[PDB]
Amino acid sequence: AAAGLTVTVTHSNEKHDLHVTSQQGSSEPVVQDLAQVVEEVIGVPQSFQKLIFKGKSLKEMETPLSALGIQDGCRVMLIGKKNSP
Amino acid sequence: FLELSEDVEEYEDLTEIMSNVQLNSNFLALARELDIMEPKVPDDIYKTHLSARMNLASSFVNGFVNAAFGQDKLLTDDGNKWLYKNKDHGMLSAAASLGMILLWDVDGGLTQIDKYLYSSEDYIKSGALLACGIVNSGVRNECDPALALLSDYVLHNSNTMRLGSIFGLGLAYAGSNREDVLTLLLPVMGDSKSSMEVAGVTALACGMIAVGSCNGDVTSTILQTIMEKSETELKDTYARWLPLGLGLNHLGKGEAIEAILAALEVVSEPFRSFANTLVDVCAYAGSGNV
Repeated sequence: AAAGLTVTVTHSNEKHDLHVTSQQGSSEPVVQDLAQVVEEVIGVPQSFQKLIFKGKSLKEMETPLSALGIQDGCRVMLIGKKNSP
Repeated sequence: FLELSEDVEEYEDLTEIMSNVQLNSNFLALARELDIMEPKVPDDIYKTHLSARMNLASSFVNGFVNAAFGQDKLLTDDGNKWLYKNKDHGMLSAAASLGMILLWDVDGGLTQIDKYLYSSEDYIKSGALLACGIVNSGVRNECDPALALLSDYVLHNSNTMRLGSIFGLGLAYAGSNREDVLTLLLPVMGDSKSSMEVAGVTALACGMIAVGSCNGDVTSTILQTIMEKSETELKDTYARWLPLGLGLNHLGKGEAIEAILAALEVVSEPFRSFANTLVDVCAYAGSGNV
């Protein structure tokens, strides 16, 4: 029952076409799931990481981006510094 | 930017090359091929073989030389030390100069300005936000990071922070003619708490965004803001940006300017005689009207 969706994450001249799916019991991928994937791939904390989609700011952690308008072929911008604790 | 549908063939490449995404990569590649990449120091430009404002000018010319490159350690490694050593009002311009170095470099510029975004001084924060707008200026982006990045600062109460965000959005959406950007910045134009020069900068941003578009609501907001502002405080030294926005919005059109000047005829002579002439010449630019 994986709700797969394709997003093009771009940051620091580095781009990935991630097929991410909802994991934390949600019917659609959400900000929590995307933040978890970003933290697993890189490790930027949710406090200072900046995800940008269509010029819309990501401030609410519970806002579903699938409802906000992410579809296949959409691209998002990742802003932050890769932290290696 | 031409806004079209994906039904056309190879639409992704067409919108990318229209967005100038590969502009920066090609420009750096050719600069390296010419070997013209080395950051030229402002000092050996000055030929010093034989002060706060002078150091500021040195930082500005360094940014001018290294513009669109993004390769300058002078404001990257010890940049925080340089701005800390800098005095008074120049930290905003130093950070904007760093954004000038990083212009058209979306990915690299945003990461190297993210650290300076959380700076302590209001001038450094505003300069960082203006640096972001310079970085995204000219080059178009699919997700348009500038709009989301400038979220609280677009109408932020602090004058300097609002000024940096507004100028950044103006440089970014310059020629985009984006309805969302216009519908978000024109209400900022309608703010009364902002200073006279802040209102002028909002008009400048609106004019450069809606240049050559004859945006009626932008013009109505410009005229309404001029009317609401009292004439005595209008005509001092800074209302000269409102006619500039009008001229940009009606750039290269002509003829219809009679309606704008007739509406503006209510203004007193000292500023009306300046504003109507400015909007007229900007609208009739490139025509040879003897």
